[PDB]
Amino acid sequence: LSSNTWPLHSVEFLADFKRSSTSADATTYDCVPFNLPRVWSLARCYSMWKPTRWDVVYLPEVSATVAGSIEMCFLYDYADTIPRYTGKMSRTAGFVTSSVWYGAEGCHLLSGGSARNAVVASMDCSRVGWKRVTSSIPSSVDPNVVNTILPARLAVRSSIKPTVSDTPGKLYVIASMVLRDPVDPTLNT
Amino acid sequence: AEPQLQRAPVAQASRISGTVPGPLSSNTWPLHSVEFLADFKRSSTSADATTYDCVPFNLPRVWSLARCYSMWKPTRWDVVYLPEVSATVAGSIEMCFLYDYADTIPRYTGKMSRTAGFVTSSVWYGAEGCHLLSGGSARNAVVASMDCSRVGWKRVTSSIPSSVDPNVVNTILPARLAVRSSIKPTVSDTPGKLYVIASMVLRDPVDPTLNT
Amino acid sequence: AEPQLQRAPVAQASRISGTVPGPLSSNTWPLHSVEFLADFKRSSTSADATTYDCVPFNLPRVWSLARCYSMWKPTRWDVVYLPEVSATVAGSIEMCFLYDYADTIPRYTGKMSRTAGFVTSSVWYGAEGCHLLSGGSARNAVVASMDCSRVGWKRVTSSIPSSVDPNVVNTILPARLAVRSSIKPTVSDTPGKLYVIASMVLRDPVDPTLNT
Amino acid sequence: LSSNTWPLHSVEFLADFKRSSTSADATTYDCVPFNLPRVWSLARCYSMWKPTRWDVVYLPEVSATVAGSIEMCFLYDYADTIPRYTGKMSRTAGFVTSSVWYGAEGCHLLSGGSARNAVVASMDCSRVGWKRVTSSIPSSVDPNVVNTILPARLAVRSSIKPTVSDTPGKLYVIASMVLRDPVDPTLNT
Amino acid sequence: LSSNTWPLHSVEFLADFKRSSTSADATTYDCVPFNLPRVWSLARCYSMWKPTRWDVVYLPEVSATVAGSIEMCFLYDYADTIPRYTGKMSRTAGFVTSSVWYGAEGCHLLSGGSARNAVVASMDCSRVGWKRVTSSIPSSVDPNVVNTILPARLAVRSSIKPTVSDTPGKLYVIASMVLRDPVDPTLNT
Ligand SMILES: [Ca+2]
Ligand SMILES: [Ca+2]
Ligand SMILES: [Ca+2]
Ligand SMILES: [Ca+2]
Ligand SMILES: [Ca+2]
Repeated sequence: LSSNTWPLHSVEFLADFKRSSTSADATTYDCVPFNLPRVWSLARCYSMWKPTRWDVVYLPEVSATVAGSIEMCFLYDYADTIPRYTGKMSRTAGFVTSSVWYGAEGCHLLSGGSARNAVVASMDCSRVGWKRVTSSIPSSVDPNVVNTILPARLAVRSSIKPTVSDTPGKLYVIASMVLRDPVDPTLNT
Repeated sequence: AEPQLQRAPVAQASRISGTVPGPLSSNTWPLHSVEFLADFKRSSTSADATTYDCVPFNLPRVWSLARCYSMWKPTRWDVVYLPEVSATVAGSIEMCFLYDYADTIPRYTGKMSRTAGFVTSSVWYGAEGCHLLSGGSARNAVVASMDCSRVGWKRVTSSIPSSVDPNVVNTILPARLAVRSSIKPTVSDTPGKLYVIASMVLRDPVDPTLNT
Repeated sequence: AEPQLQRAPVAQASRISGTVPGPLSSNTWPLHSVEFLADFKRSSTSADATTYDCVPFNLPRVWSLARCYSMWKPTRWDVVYLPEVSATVAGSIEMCFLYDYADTIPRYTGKMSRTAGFVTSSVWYGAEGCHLLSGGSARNAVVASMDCSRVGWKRVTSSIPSSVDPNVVNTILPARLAVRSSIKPTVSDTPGKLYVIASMVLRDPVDPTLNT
Repeated sequence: LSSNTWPLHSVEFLADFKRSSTSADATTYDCVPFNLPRVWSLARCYSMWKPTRWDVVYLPEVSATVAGSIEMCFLYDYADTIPRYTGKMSRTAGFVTSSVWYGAEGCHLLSGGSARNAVVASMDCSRVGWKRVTSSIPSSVDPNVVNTILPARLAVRSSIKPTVSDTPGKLYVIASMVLRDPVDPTLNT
Repeated sequence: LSSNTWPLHSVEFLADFKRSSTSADATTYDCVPFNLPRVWSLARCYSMWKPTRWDVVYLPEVSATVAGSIEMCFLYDYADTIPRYTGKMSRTAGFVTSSVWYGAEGCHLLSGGSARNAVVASMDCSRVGWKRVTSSIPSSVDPNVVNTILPARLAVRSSIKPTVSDTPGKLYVIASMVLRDPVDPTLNT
């Protein structure tokens, strides 16, 4: 309800699903407001935030004959190593893989929501507490310090290496959060 | 019957939803176990208590399972003292828990007694604690219980950042068990054993090889 | 449940059968309406009757709907005269219908009377015709009915080819309403109003912007 | 009730029904408070107004043998063209026509109200929102700007052209409105 | 509650109450999100806004010996003339006046409630519809065009001309609104 607490449901483009022709490493995305321009514009006006939903849906835009799959999972510890292959991915939390060309049915999740044959990677938000809204990540520090601000990292991996670097789809985030103690957007770091 | 005239699709989505099935694939996994913690070492020169980090990687068997999950939350953690000395042995075992890495390790009985979870016992008392490790009956056991209520979900690590601000260590270390000898024998000895009766909940799987 | 492994087809036919759904998409559409036709203008110099083409585009509201169809067929077309003058006003209104564009417009009572659908009335008679425009009761109304039986399906047009053989005009013009004043006032005036009570059937839709 | 909202029911002479001997165009009257002197005296004391009734009744005062009729309808868009003839009138909203000499029975509408054989032109007020009380109309501007302040225009037309310009009757408005935020009558424009 | 809608309660510094040593005219403040940095940072992420509260509190910070008082009122029509004097201010909506050194007791209004001894000027928000969020105002246009985006203007005046221009206190806005259709903050005009 109220008393220094504003609930928020947003949908925003997160990033392009990029496939490397050389690296087998997954690309990680920090599940924090400053990574979503519009949501950041809102969140930066508050000192604290608490994710309630945070779901990343993959929407493809390539031929149905393209080869490969997209793999997704969430990493809840910054200290944890970024998956360099399918098993590592298949073994971790929120795992989900689907042919790179599949997914369009997920557009219904964006507008409204009837996730059926949607390719989503849901983050474990239950038991995720009030974190401090920051404008950056102290990567140069002990992973434990980072954990303080990073609820989780989305790991996205190309099941295979295309002959040329490419992007067969896009990742959109459907976030739901509550914001708490106001701050001047310009002083929020 | 008639041969079926299969229609060949340009492709066919290959999809898997959720961590691949197996022993540790559930979102969460509760685990209870008895784990040998250490020998109750009695220094003959130092009066300082010995510290033990109450974290999964310090429990060999539990760690095997725990490293497959990224988050854990202690639910029980109880350390039982088992005497292996006669009733002629003088001395006492002192145990308590330190919930802030920045806090100083007690160097004497008074300090130990003023600390949470405090407990003392004739070094030769508590053999009935053997039955605790299996069935139950902590009636006559020497146990040091860690305050687990209010302990939140901690990240599972394979190490402790020791030369770092105690505050960052606290983010991973729910508590430390402090074990002290009420007296200094003429020579270092080992009056008994310390076994941990841990109970925890693991959450959010992760490839073990990535877990650090 | 299990994620469904969708089979991707080389394509997928995109098909629509029949005029896209909406207000005027039916093969045919019947429409009844009251439409102001014109003022009963009484010339003070000419004895010639005034002509009115009984076609949809001459009925603003009806035309809005009618232009969405390519074919129409009149079912009723009745023109009611409404007096707006006192019972001291001399003169009569004469009405009849001309079913051939080539036919000469009557210039006098005798000619008018010899023409189909003929009708005359004291210019101050027929106010009860107001109730016709809504409910009914043509008992005391001055109405000129057009012979609609036997009138076939006519193409809907947005114009009349006037400087063309009357025979080609006839293909689009079911009939003309001829209105005449039995007398010449000392100066042009407007004794009443002419309202049309049309009933027609529209058929075979067409984008309005194409309809001409 | 109250809290910056004063309800008001008034009756005022609107204008003379004028018949042109040359023009067939209708005469339009802006349905706004500043067109009614007494009502204006009241309305100008408020920033906002919202019409609830606005009815214009025609009361005749000519011989029963005079020729012609009075036509009335409302125009809800300033961009809309002023009716130049009976059909245009008969086709629009609130249409009503009656012999120029008929109407006297409408005097009962003025005092009390039993509109039966009354010649009234009612404006569509339902769904008409809070408009700003103004002292004028910006005719020189886009009709859409005008719409902002003009709920509607009453269109009055003479069904015929008398041989001489004349006025066979008068139009009286029976308005009902609510006024809202006070302003100094002298600063209200 | 949902589907393009969430309430927002905020408190922000509006402006310094400046007293002109020469002018008796009232200063005017446009009550729109873009005039409140933080609130703007939030509102700009939405296409439409609707003020639910909007209250401006005067909090003094001068000696109990300063003479003169502050006068406040709201103008709901851009076309309306700005009050030149006390009588004029006193006759317009939301009018409130108070000795320039009084009002400190209204600080708990900023956090919590009890406008019990506050110097607040409340804007009539009931019946204020959805307005498009804008990054500016067309000041050179017909007032009616401006009224489209401007719910109201706060008029602040000094009942006295000090010997030298000075600022006896500050104005703080306590706004409560609902935003509606998402829009990229950078594309909002
Ligand atoms: Ca911050
Ligand atoms: Ca880890
Ligand atoms: Ca045609
Ligand atoms: Ca005004
Ligand atoms: Ca905008």
